[PDB]
Amino acid sequence: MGQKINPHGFRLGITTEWKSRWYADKQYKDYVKEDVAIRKLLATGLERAGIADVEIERTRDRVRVDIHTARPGIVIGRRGTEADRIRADLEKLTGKQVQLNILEVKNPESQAQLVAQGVAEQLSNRVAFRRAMRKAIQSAMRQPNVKGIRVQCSGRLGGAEMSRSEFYREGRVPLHTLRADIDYGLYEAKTTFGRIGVKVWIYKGDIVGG
Amino acid sequence: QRWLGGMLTNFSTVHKRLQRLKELEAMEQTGGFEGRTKKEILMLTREKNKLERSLGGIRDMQKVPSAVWVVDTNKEHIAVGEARKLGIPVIAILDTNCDPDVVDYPIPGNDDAIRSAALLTKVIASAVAEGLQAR
Amino acid sequence: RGRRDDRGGRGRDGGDKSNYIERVVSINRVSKVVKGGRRFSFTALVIVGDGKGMVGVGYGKAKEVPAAIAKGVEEARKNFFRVPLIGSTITHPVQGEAAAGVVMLRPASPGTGVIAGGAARAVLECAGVHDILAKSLGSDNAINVVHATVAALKLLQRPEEVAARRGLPIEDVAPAGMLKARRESEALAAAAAREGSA
RNA sequence: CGGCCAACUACGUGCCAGCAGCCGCGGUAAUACGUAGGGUCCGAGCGUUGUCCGGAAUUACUGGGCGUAAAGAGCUCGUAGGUGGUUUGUCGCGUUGUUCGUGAAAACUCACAGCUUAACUGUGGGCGUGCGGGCGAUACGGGCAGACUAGAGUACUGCAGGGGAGACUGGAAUUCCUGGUGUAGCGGUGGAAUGCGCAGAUAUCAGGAGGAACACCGGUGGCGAAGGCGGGUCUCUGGGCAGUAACUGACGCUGAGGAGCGAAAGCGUGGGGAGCGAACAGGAUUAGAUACCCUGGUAGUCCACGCCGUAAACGGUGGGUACUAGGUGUGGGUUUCCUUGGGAUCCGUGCCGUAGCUAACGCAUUAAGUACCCCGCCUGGGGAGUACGGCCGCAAGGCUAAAACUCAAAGGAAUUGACGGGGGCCCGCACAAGCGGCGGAGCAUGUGGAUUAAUUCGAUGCAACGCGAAGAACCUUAC
RNA sequence: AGCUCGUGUCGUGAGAUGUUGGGUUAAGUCCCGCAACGAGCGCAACCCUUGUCUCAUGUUGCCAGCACGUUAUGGUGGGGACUCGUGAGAGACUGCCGGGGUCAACUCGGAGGAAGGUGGGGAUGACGUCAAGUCAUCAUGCCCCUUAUGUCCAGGGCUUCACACAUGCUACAAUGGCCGGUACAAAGGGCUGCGAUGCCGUGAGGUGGAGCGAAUCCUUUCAAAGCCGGUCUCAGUUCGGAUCGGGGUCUGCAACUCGACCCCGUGAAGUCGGAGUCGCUAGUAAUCGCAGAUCAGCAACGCUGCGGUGAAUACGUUCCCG
Repeated sequence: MGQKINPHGFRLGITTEWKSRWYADKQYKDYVKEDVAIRKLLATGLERAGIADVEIERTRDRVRVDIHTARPGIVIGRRGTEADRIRADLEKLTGKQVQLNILEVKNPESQAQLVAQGVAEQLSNRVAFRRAMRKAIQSAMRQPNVKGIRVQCSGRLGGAEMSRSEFYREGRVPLHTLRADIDYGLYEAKTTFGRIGVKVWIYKGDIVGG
Repeated sequence: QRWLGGMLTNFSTVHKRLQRLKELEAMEQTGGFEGRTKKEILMLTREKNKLERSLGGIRDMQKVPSAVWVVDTNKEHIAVGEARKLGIPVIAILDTNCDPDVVDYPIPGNDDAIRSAALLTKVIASAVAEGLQAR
Repeated sequence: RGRRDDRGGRGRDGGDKSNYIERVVSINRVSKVVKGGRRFSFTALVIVGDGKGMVGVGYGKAKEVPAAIAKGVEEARKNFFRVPLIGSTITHPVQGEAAAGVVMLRPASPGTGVIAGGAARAVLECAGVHDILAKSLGSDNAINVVHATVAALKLLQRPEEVAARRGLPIEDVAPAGMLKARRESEALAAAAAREGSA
């Protein structure tokens, strides 16, 4: 319908960096398999925690798993108790040893992934969806330094039978411009009536910064 | 040059064009011309060209005025209806084909002659300067 | 208009002066056919006013319901309208017409209550009246009966204004019962006002 | 316990069983069906059905309407009726003031008393909106008796006009006829064919007959009450307008029923019959034309004498009257000024435009504006301007005019779209200009269908069918 | 090439206006007007590749000027000159001149230049449509199975066939077939992989392992159509290869149902294809080979790419289609 390519996959050569970074000849399928099982292992407890980014640098078979989140304090509970448990399970599930770096984003409401987190987690929690979005925004519109936003919500909105898509915005979000620095995040709400897939575009600025 | 529809009733939008015109002239005293692409420089030459050639008085206004002086109530009908709508009194020149009920404090006369019209402009401009002297 | 009860840890709800009385009369989704389907928008007929007897009439167009209500609030805010009274009644029987809206607004003795249909009941409950007797003849609508009621309140005038138009010393303009009601209403204005000063 | 309309959740059946006052709820996640919890509203009751008033300004006296929504008789003349300019007098019938009589009791309303309270009952007022008698008033309506000239009508001087009827006559054109000249086609169409020709057509020239219609002037123009009216001339006759004010002195307006006029088609009797032409043939088109298009063609169209009475008889706007900014055309006529030009005026007919009005479009001194007088007419859509009955008619039919029943609408104006074998302007291998193919042959793949124990499952206009498969011997793999 | 919004105005209202008008554009591109003034998502631009040059640049790549090879060639000492490889940079902007333009946008010609006017091609799909597709990629609400609708294995099927459609490939021959000689690519692929010289076969291939995780080694120094020569003489043929028989090789536990390839024979339809219909406007069409992914093997004539040789025509919007 809207045949819109994932813009983090449309600027992954130009502005947005890769999330996983190594070099691999004849070891690549194994590094893919470990990358997948690591991201499944970091889905659940960190999606409780407020995860945004999961980068995996990979040096000579050590591993370096780095996570950008919005609360160092739920990811790091008691020191080593909440960190070294998921870290140690990453050390056992992989056949390797894990150096887990955990870091905070300076503003959670201007990460598109974290905006999709807070919006969809509100939308599972029986709030008004036009109020959620509309408050998804107002906040982020701001606050830093953030020249667009565009929120779309499809699915059983309000528990209705029809799957109505909604489309709210403010400012400038140019997708066809490649010097855009757009963050994109889709996260999917889980109501009892079903799943409300939320897409958030956030246009930070014109800046190439090449 | 041309009466833009909605200057008085809509001041909150046409004031933004003025601050953009200030940022344009303040980036003309800056001197950034060669560092940008010349299509953007000629485009800002069109923005300063049209926006300065068509907007000269509200450059000094800023302040949603208390009185409006109108030449030719017939042709500039938009200014007289907008000026009536806010409650601002209307001072005008009225030929034989102008409705005097829309103008509170008129000065009747021909507007087609540059001597007569321009002389009445001298009347009320000297009147405003006479207001400025004792203030 | 749902999910309004909320507590926010944000900057401000911006509650401030002019706590006026605001009534939303009707909302009908307004559709528009375009190429490939229908575009639903929303109209909210907003009545605002204070209990002195100043009335607004606003008409909100937006594709969200509280957005249309807020735009009707700002539009009636832009356009107020003074209604003359006697005590908390109306002066004299009028009929207003807004092109099909007929409304008869007749005064009554106090204590009777605002008897009117829901649009006229809205415009008169926001206003400074407490005891009048209206009826909405014709047009069976909300917009035309609100706008017809406001035209009916434009056909109102003071007893004093009438005396002034005719250059006659009051007494000589009213009859006497209504002058006595002026004495009653200004007397209770004096009692509640001087209880307001202390 | 959807919405109105105070009051919601689960289970059970999933276009069934049922619900419902209307809108409408039931197609395996119903707050609308059935049961449960729970809530709401009433309470010795609470729901249903029926009948009436209300809401219904929806028969509108108070208190509605008629350009297009239902609704202005086709148009006039006029009987009863309704309505009436200016002014003096008189009567006191309408109107009004006041007093008397009466409007039984009960009820109703106000106060009070009585029953433990209340309903209930009683006492005393008011109500009894009216009617009759006496006395008073005279502005307004009316009656009578008068007076007036602005409305109305008449006389006089002009003026414009397809107003009407009768009579006589004019030319161009079409058709036929006789006679020339003269040959093989003419006619007709989107393209053709029936058709007329080769026996002398069409073509052209001369003459003759006969009928009808009036080119140009001639149009947003004139006249008529409305239909309607244009070759000319003559005869008879109708209305209008202006000017003077000579006369009469309110004689005005409207008008239920009523009489008269009333396009076209049609009808009767008698004429006439060129062109056009229903019906009626043939031809063609087409699936099929009982149609459009073609060739022929009778009633009719024409005149005389009568019928009939209908129309988008339309300005979709009843008639009269007074008033309410203007601007510009054109038709008829009077006058002041420049000296035909301009002004002013009375009557007419158009275009634009304020105020005001209207649902909107629009109207807007030629009102759909502001008011008065009289008439017609409307009361949801169908059923139906139909039946029954009567009246008129030679007939066709017209006029007058229902009910059962049924529907939850049928309508008016404007808005956004889509659409058009509407208009304009544009583009694309869209056509044209080319080149190479597919459709026929053999095979390779995929699908339909039929098979099968199984032929796993998906994808069927463009946008499914060398597609999910970037690899079916076993594995894959679902059968 | 459009789709909207904010604020103002217009309207009782749905709504309008803006976004219509005059001109211009590949384009709501852009100017000039106009009760509108602005913004936003699109269009354009930013990015990749192709076209020219400059600077940097020397092995595994080039070889001019040098030296040495003799057999076989940059083969080897050597060299930055030419390529080429990949980094940075310049360069196309109606910038420069002539004419139309309302002295505005823009359009017709000229110069310079490798390139001229979005140079060529990509990547890039606005608001929405179609209850389009997919509960079999995955995720999933609800309903169903739980002694089977789970799961394990052998065998079979997904390949059946009187048919009908659809996309392709090989053809119907002389611009051709067959034999001999000979010249020129681009890109790619490679670990329990790619596998050379040599030897055994007619040939698939066998034996063997040089050498390479690869600008080096291997895919032969890479092609085929091309060119030179000979033969065939218009024919159901020296065209055409379907089919069928015999004989093999390789992969795999296993080629029966059901693999590909080679050898010998066999030698059918088919003589340019009815109505209809499809693709394509320049390195395009047409034709010629090459590589890749999937893969032990292959139904590959498929798909994705790479290069070779290379045309005709466009008068122009009447007609069909959007």
